[PDB]
Amino acid sequence: LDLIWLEKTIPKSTSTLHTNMTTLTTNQKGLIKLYFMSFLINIILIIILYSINL
Amino acid sequence: KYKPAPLATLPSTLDPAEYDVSPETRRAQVERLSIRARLKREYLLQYNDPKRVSHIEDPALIRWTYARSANIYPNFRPTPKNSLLGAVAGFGPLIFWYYVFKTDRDRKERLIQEGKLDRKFNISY
Amino acid sequence: LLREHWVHILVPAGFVFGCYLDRKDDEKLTAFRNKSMLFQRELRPNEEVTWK
Amino acid sequence: DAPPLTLDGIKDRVLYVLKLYDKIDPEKLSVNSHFMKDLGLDSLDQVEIIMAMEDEFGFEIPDIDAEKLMCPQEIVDYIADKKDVYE
Amino acid sequence: AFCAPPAYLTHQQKVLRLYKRALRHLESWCIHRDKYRYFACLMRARFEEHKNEKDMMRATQLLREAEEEFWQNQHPQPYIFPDSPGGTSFERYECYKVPEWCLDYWHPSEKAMYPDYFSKREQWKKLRMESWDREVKQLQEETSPDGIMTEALPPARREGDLPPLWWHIVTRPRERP
Amino acid sequence: DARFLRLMKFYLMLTGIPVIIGITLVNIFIGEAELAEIPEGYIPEHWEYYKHPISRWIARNFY
Amino acid sequence: ARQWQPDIEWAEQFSGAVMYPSKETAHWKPPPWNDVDIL
Amino acid sequence: WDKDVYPEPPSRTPAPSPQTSLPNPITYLTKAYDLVVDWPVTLVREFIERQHAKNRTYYYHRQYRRVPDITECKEGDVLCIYEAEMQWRRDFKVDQEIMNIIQERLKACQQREGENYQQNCAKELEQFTKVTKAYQDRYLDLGAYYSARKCLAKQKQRMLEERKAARQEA
Amino acid sequence: QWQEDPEPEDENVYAKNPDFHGYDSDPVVDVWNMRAVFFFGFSIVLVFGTTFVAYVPDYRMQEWARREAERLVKYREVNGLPIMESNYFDPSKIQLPE
Amino acid sequence: MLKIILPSLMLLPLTWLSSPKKTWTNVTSYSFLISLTSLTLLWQTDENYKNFSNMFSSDPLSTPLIILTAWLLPLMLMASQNHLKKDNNVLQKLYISMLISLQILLIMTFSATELIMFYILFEATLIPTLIIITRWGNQTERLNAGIYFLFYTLIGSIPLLIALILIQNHVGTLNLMILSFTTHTLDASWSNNLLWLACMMAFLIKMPLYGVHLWLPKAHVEAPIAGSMILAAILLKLGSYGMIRISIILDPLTKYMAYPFILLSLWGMIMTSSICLRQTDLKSLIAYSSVSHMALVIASIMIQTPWSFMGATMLMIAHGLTSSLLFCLANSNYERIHSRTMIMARGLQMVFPLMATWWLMASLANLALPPSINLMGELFITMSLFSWSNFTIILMGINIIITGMYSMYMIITTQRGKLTNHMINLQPSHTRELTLMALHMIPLILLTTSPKLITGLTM
Ligand SMILES: CCCCCCCCCCCCCCCCCC(=O)OC[C@H](COP(=O)(O)OCCN)OC(=O)CCCCCCCCCCCCCCCCC
Repeated sequence: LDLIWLEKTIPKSTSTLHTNMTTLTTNQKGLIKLYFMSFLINIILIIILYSINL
Repeated sequence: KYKPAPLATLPSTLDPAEYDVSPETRRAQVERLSIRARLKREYLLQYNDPKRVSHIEDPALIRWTYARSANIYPNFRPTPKNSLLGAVAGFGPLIFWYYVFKTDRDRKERLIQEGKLDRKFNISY
Repeated sequence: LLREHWVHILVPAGFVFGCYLDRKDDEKLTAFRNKSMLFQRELRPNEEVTWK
Repeated sequence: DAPPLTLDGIKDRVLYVLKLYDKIDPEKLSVNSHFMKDLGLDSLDQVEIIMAMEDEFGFEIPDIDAEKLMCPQEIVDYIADKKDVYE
Repeated sequence: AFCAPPAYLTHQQKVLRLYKRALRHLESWCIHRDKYRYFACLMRARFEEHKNEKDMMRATQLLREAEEEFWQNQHPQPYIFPDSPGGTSFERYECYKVPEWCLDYWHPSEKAMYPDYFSKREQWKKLRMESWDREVKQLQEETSPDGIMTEALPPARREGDLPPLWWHIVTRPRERP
Repeated sequence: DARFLRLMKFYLMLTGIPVIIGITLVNIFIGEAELAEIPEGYIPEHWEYYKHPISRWIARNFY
Repeated sequence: ARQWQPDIEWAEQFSGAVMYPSKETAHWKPPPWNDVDIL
Repeated sequence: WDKDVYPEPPSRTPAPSPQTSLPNPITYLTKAYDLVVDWPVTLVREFIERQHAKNRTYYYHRQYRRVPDITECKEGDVLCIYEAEMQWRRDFKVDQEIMNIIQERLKACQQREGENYQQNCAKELEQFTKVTKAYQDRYLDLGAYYSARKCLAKQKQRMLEERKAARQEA
Repeated sequence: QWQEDPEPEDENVYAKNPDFHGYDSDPVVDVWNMRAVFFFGFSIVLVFGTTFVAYVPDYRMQEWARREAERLVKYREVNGLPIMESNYFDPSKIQLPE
Repeated sequence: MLKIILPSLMLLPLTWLSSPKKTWTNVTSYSFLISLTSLTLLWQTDENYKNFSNMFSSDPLSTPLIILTAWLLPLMLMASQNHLKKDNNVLQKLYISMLISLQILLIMTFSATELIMFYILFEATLIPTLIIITRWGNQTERLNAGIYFLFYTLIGSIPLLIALILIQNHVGTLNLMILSFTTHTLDASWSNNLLWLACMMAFLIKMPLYGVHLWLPKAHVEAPIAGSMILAAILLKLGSYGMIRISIILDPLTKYMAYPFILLSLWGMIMTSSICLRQTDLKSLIAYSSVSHMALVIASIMIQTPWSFMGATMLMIAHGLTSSLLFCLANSNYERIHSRTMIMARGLQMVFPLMATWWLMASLANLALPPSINLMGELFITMSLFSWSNFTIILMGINIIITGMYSMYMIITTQRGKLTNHMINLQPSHTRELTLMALHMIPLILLTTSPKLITGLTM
């Protein structure tokens, strides 16, 4: 319960949750086309966020 | 017949393997002294040394502490018999006593509310 | 005498400053000087402040 | 309380006891005289000798250190060395 | 405690070390000396017979049934001497056996008294450093060809040399401090 | 482990005895006060409400 | 005593164009120190 | 001590009635204690008190004027309520040393009346409940953050009961 | 392997300065760093401090309350009032929800 | 209270301006006197607490600590004169100043009227501590330990920041005086049930609770002796002081929102006490001893009965002094031995006769021997806990038996048995080592004579 279970649950898990989240968000091609379309997606969603909450 | 238990183990005598003289056994039994003799002539050749101030290290003890407090989580793999047993130990009693203390505290409160608990000469808390 | 004893006077001086600053806190928080209920008395003869 | 032993009082007792063992002749016991090659005693009689000494001097001569108390003298320095008698 | 442990035990030393435990565990049940000196010369008889068995197999079958006869016919509270491991005075006086390398941190005042004591102590420390080289070299030049290696250490073998590794068998805190 | 005590048992005993001489001589010659009635308008000062003299010396001079 | 100052290996990790190297990200290599490339 | 705040019963002692020729080993000793232990001390003590009476000084007992109690104190007015939580926290102690005295006065009345404590000492224990049933009714449920507002509520939760029960009896 | 220093041994400060007090290597600083620490440490904090703390008068009013009780118990008992009445805030002051 | 503080600040100028050779004595001698000025706050002589000025106050709960915080700076600077005597003359003056700022900050935190003043100063103390642990930490793992000490406290801290700004909007001022004399009664909603957890959790984290205490064993292990003394004696108690002043508000919820923690702490007390029973690192065992004896405190600051609170105040001051004493003597063995292992170094009394007497008295303080404030403390928390539920004695009864066992085991396998054959010969005891101890225990003996001063706000 000390060491592994109380270190894998609270202290270590929070370590992993983030580590993994940075790995996906920061693995970027660096190509402009990809990045830009993401700008496209954003414009679309924000257009909607206004639209539906008109 | 003496019956060794995990405690009260089988004595040296009364132990069959002691009565084993197969070539191999007398080859290990003489090989193991060597390891010990070797290690023995590596302590005394470092403890009986004049001109020494540094700390004889006993690395066999350093391999023990590292194995016991800093080589544990690098060798943890969550299986069953480990997480079931790793939850019964942390939450089991912690939930047991809650229904031990809630039931008592609730019994007490009811009785106080209904007017039965004497609380006599109790002027402190 | 300031030759390595001007060092030794640094902290002692901090105490003095401390008390001063502290006794200039009282001077500020002096409303209810003597207007408190439990301790309101007529200034006895020759006393212009109950507590200074 | 009692007086400390000596390298000649730990030798007169060791010869004393042995001179009282019937098998060991009391006139051919000499301190440099081996128990098994010179006096004649067997292996089982070494255990019995040592044990007498362990009971004359009140301490236990460990097994491994006592599989060799052959000479009737080794017994006299080993006992003394174990009891710190520098004479 | 002095000599080194042999690797494996022979048949003999196992038999002859029962003759000790046995006879010594017969003097707990039989306390009075006479009863003992009787019930014991009868013990030797048991060991005396079956002495010349040449059939090893048999011999190791008398030994293995002797040590089980013994285990079940032993005394729970035998007579173990006062100063031996498991005894009543074992390691009692060890609270007074300081390890002698501690007189080296004494204040020059303390060592001021007790003057001749330290004059002889400084001689012995000169002996120790004066031979470490010839010793370790001996210990090594005489390392028998790699193979079986026992904890037995060599004697001197030359004048002036001191038995290799002798600083802690000599200079050992006195038993009764 | 002995030089320490001659120094600890000393510098306690250095300032300790002049205190003990002080508590004893004050408590002997000067003495604790006896309780009394506030005399119709005395309005006693802060120091007047404490028994032991040096315990009201500190009060009069510093608090 | 030598409070453990970091050795070369502790230092090594901080090299590489990404601290926590991913599956494909690790394949990358640190940017040129001069800020000029060989291509 | 005020013979009246710490009472103490009058003493009744059986008179000496020796019926043995032997000499009491106590009377002789006392005759000594009185000379070699008491007289010497007695002499010193007096000399103490005359040293005291020369510069005799006095110390009074602060008397605290009574300020308005929380029961009457504006809500939110931290000034008035502060002066009124102290007036109570003060009486939380004066009402506590009183209970210290009944703890004590009793203890003595069961050492002074052994084997009769069951009976002779019931003047107090009747009081130790007349005082404990009150201390329990004004200061007990409260947390460690005892405040006059909470005694005001501990009471007033029950003043309903001495008014709901009463009305209920009808 | 990289260049780095060989392990520094810890000196037996008790070999020189056999009067080492544990504060500093050179002897005079040591003496003057214990002559001022035992003094300011023990001689005028544990002694003058305990003297002052012992003489704090009637700390937290508990010397005052053992008298105020005595005159209240003196006054309440002689006048026949209950020694600790059972309601403190008078019932008259309270305006219970009607 | 600016004499306990301004003169303190001036210590920093003295550590820097002073000669490299004389820097140590000027600083230690002066803060001993700084402690003497601190003793003036003890002059209460009346119920009304002492509001020195708008921002600075000292009530019975803070006063017993401010004096301890001022007292340990001298001692901390005396226990770290050895290690840190191998530095470059500017690393020292940094360490000395770091220690000085801790009590400047800690003195103010314990003497602060506004709860957010507590928060800003509360969470600032991490900066000085993390530097002491990480910069001078001997082991390879202090970078890790520092991370654990910063994140566990920080993740707890931001919820408290939101909660205190929240109450300021709900009530209109975070002034502990007013908040006390004003009606702040939570309404047992689901949200309030969260507020309560927000305020208590940050305090519960640095007061190691069974669930989040892994930071303390790791931190004290590699921390230098001065950092380990500060963490055990003053740093952990910051969490307790906070729980006493913050639960004045959130008055109704803790009646039923405490069960979770209370049970976590009492079961935690048993398991933390027990793992002390087989832990090879001595500093490790003292740290878990600290977790268990602090688990008792969170179980008295939550039952909230007058006796609990001052049981808590008694134990916190007492255990603070005892723990340091244990951490200080552990260091003296560590410096000569050069290893934290408990199994090595057996028989020391044979070679260090007095340190062993200090070891014995420290252990008897560690376990509850009766003419000690340590026992009075536990006896009181034990009583109230019993009042909460008579069954509590079972769990607070397995802890007493275990606490006796590990406390004596530290004495039995470190200071008795046959001497270790020939570790690097153990140089005799310095007078500093022994005083640093004497300075810890002589106050423990003096406080036990008159326990009233450290009894808390409740009594
Ligand atoms: C070692 C010393 C042991 C001493 C035991 C003393 C027992 C006293 C008598 C207890 C039983 C009669 C009590 C009568 C008055 C109290 C009545 C009451 O209100 O108790 C209710 C309580 C209910 O508890 P529970 O079973 O959880 O009910 C859940 C319902 N859904 O009912 C209970 O209280 C059930 C539990 C009774 C016993 C308490 C638990 C004792 C466990 C000891 C474990 C020791 C080791 C602990 C772990 C650390 C070491 C491994």
